[PDB]
Amino acid sequence: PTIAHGDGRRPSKQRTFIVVKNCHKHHISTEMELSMLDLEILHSIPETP
Amino acid sequence: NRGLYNMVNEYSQRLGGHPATSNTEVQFVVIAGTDVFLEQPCSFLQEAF
Repeated sequence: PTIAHGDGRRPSKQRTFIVVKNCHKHHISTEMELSMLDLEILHSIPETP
Repeated sequence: NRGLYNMVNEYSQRLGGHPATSNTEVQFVVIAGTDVFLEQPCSFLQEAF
């Protein structure tokens, strides 16, 4: 909005700001390890206590 | 030199008898500025501090 002024000045008309905001992108990654001996037992079936 | 009830009127009645530029880098006198708001008590009672 704008104030109407009585003193002679250069009057700003109906202004309108169009400001956009672009998103960010955060990509996080840790790195875990697993032994192959802990997978060759995971992908078998046991018949022993 | 005029009346005390006239020289308190002419003080606050937007005289701008001895004004200065507000934000100008080099000080100037204003060209009949109604945009700025200022009052000079050193022009009324005529004493520098």
